Amino acid sequence: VNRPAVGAAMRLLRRNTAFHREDGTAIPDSKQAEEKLSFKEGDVLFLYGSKGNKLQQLKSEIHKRDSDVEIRTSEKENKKYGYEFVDAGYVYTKNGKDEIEQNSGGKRFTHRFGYDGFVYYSGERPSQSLPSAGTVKYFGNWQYMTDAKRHRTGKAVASDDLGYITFYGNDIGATSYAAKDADDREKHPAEYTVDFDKKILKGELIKNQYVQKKNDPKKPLTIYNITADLNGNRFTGSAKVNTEVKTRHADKEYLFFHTDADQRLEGGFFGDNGEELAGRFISNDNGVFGVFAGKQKTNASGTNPAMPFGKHTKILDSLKISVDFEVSTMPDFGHPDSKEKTIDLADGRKMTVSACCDFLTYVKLGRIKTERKGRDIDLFLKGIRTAEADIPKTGTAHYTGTWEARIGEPIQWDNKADKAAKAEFDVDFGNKSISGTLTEQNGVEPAFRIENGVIEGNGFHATAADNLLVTGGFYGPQAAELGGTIFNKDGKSLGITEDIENEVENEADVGEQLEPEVKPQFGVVFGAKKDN
Amino acid sequence: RSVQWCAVSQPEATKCFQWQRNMRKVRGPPVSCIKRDSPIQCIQAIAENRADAVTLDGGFIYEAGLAPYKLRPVAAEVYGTERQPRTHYYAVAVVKKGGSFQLNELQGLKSCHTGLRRTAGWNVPIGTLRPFLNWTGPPEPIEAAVARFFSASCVPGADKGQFPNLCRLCAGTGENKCAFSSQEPYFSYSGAFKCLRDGAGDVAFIRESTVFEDLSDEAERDEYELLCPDNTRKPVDKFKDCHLARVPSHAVVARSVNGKEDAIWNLLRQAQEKFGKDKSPKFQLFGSPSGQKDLLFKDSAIGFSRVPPRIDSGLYLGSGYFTAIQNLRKSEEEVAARRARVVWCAVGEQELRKCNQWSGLSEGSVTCSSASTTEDCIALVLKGEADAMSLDGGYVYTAGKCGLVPVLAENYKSQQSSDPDPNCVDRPVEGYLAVAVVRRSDTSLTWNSVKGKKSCHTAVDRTAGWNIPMGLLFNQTGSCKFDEYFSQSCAPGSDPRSNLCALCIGDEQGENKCVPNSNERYYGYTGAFRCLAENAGDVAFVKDVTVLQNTDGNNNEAWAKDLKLADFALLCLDGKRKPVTEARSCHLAMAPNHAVVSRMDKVERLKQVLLHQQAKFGRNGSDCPDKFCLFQSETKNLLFNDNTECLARLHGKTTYEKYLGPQYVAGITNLKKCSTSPLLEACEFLRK
Ligand SMILES: [Fe+3]
Repeated sequence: VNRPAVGAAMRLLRRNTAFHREDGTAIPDSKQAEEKLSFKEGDVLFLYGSKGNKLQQLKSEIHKRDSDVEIRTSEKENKKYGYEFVDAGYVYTKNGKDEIEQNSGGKRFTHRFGYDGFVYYSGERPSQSLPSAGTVKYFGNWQYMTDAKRHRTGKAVASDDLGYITFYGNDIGATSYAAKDADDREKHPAEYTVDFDKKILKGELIKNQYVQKKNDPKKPLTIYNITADLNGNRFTGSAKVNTEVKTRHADKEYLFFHTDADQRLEGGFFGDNGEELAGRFISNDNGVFGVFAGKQKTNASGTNPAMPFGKHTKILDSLKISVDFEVSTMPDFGHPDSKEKTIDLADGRKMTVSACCDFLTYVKLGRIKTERKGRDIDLFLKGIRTAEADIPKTGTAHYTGTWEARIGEPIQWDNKADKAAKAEFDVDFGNKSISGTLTEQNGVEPAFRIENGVIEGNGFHATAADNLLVTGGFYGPQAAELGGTIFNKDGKSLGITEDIENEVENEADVGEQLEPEVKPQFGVVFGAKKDN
Repeated sequence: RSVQWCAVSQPEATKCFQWQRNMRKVRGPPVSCIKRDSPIQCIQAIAENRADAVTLDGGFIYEAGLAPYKLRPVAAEVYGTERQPRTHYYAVAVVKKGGSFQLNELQGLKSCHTGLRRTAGWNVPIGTLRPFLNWTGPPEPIEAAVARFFSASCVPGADKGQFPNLCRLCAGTGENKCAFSSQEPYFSYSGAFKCLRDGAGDVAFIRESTVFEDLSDEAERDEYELLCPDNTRKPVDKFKDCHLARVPSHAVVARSVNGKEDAIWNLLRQAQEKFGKDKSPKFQLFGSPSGQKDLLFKDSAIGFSRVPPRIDSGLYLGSGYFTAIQNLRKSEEEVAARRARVVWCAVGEQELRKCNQWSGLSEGSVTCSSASTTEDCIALVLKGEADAMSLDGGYVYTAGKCGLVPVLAENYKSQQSSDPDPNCVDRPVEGYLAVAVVRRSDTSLTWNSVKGKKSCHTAVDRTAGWNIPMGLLFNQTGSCKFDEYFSQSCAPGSDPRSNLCALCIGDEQGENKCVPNSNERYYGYTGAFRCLAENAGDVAFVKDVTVLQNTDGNNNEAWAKDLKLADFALLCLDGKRKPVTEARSCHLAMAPNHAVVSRMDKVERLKQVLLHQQAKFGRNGSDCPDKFCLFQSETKNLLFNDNTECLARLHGKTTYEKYLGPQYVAGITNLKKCSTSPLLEACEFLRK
């Protein structure tokens, strides 16, 4: 239940409140059919695409139910937090004609109220890296959706008292947007203190209490504490209530939020700078599915080890050439991962892929293909940064590995175009002197002749008809694997933001990001592992 | 604009031309006729945006109304002398000289109807004699498959092919043997009256305004008579004891939207004053080139009243005649159910879903059908679609003066409770004691201190929220201008754009402002009493018990916790401010209850449902801690009110003028002399 992804959404929990038996009389002692409903785990409705497309998928599901109703969206609160990439919002509808199924003898056996909707969380560009030094503070909100029991106290008191508008909480899933005791302008905020010294994330999850006359300062009650353990882009961990609840409010809040979520809180930093935050969880009795999201204080003070891209230095990337040519970045799971696999791909139809030798699984690159605007040929570079603990910059490295060239529409070449998938590199750790051979026709001299790829600070230009340029990146154990792209393909190139004369950084439909150069026509992506 | 008209009698389409002709010789609007053979083509054309208006009788208005055309009348014609005008024509049954037959023995006799599905030829007569045809008709429609009853029969417009009888006596002499045309010698009241003057048959089924409209020799009356309902047959002109259906009158129609009540009513009023009864020889709009009658308009009729912007077909056609136009084309073991299903009408979603839960447990004996605001829940309980609801006194007025009755009334627990009373059914009602509560934090305010301040009351048009206070404030001021009174105010149910719905908040997202359903946070008793305590207005006018049930967290939610009853005190008429616990002394006034309004149809039946599925199944006495809970429950003041500790025994005050008390009717007649209401004026049209 912690296989993370780009966007989740739980659907409201409509409880079967039809007394009379299926074919009989009124399930014998006065009850309903389904007198409780906890959640399940075939319901996290993974999403994909643009945030608008995710929202529209939810919208279209509710529409598929019924088409006249109107959807009460979330926007009218979330502006209060000025989110930009990640949102933890809600959709619902209370214009629904309730489901009735009757028996021949007039009796009834199924009744589901019309209230239909989801709670959801959606993130963009998972954080391939994170701030490193010091601690950071995010602010942001959350949303939740509970189970749907029938007597949460044993007295059937009005479902207006304990929190929510009528019929929520007692005959459908108690939810959040339908909670109406808080500082009514701002119900559910929360704060996030992240410390990378221990690669940990603590957070407070707060439900504003109620002010009688709408003047006073708030009465924040923190409802859920968050202790999460980092793992690159993602983080696992535990959501659990504090004890103030269990002590004071054993009748109003200790009655939905009453079981921890052990190892069952997942989340991911979003924004390539680790500046926004998404997450979800489900309390271990499957009774409170809740999704949350926060955002930086906008006063971003940089980190000294610059891991998180977006005004710092990249660490790990997933680079994909777009449709039939140009290159782009596809948001990064942070995960490493294929020869003649003739099976389906997530792109829609049957991937017939050919990616060879797998004696190096840390960095990946090469060919993705898929047969039944269009999508003809696929070059990818999915490379994870080095674990900065294994082997420092004192030593010597001899890299052999994978290689793939492309040119565009004309007939292209493969890994064995060098007479062998070599992509050979020699470097000394203590000097950072990357050089080697990435053959174009045969050998080193009948290829692009640029060498001495020194690394200054973090930045680098490893290179292996004058004044050329090639870029790379670290993978595997600490400085133990290498690889990147030639920065000389066309006017534009492969790899980092395209060198297309630096006019506008994709501020239009032209793509004129970065510096100029001359126009050959040849591209290549390379990578390699260490040997000794 | 060019206003058209849709003829049906195109040979007699001369009371069409003459109109635009001798109106163009005056000035002329660009009128024209767009002729067809049958009226249904005209209903199509107007729905198809091809014509503006053609008058229809009863059955034809019904057929012209339902989907997918949705036609709406605008102008209800007037019948009678220019001194005493009415719009309720009658339908009667004329006979031979002696005849010796009564309406209950018409087996094989030779009839003369007036037109397929008309309320003096087909619908009223059939329905009158329907217990005699005995047709198990899911197949075999009425037309003759069971009008074998009569052997000989003439009914113009009938499908000649299908059945043999329905135009034998219709001497049409050719393909027009059966036609719905202007050349059927036995078509209108005059034709289906010559079908009795010629003695070819006996029973003519026609209006009451013909026996004197075509018998000029005032000696030939004493033989022709009127076939009465009451087992007998009385002389002609006593028809107010011998008529058969108080039908409505042919009422010019026009589209649902863009139907232009205004435009055609304008030109029609010009013509009503210019060419009306007893006027110039320039083609009066009531007359006939002799030989025919009612030529594609009406004749022997003075004028036509204007039908208000509220009336649409179901409302226009009455209730009796509408139930009768429907419950003939559905089987007798189906439309005897509808007379046992108490279709209840809620208001807005939340009590609709309370009502659905009810329907479920009901044993299929109480369904539900809802609406948006008590105005429209009335607009349903009228046209047949829901035979009950419950509403606060000022609404018993606005409804009873639309032609309904109060059935039972929410017998609130008056201050003298003192016990749980089991005979709560037959303890006659006591009204409620409406007060004006205020927060004694501010101590400056007195009785004279109500005008121009910030204040919010409980409802619009109800007795304790908008008509007992503002009535007395009008009686002192004289300026029945209602927004100038108070600077800012939250009265739920008014316009939302004024300076009178500025201090309301609405719903969660904050969109439903002042809407009179349960989605306007400051609506209803506890609603106004929220608006005050949250300190945005000063004086509240609400029922007393609410300031009693909103301390000690009696609403255990946010706003009603933390509050004390020693924090507010009442107003008076002098200026003092006493403590609330004894509002029996210094309140604002008395007022009448709410009550369950319904129709005269199904009122011995809503004493067999509500009387024993509330007294049982019903909050104190058989179940509901678990199943029904139809009162103060999981839900608060929905579909009833949460002091409804029983249901009543109204004890005679059916004629609301006997119920509301002669003083409050006086008050609200003084009030609604400055303020109209969307309903009341249309429904005062519907008693003319
Ligand atoms: Fe008529």
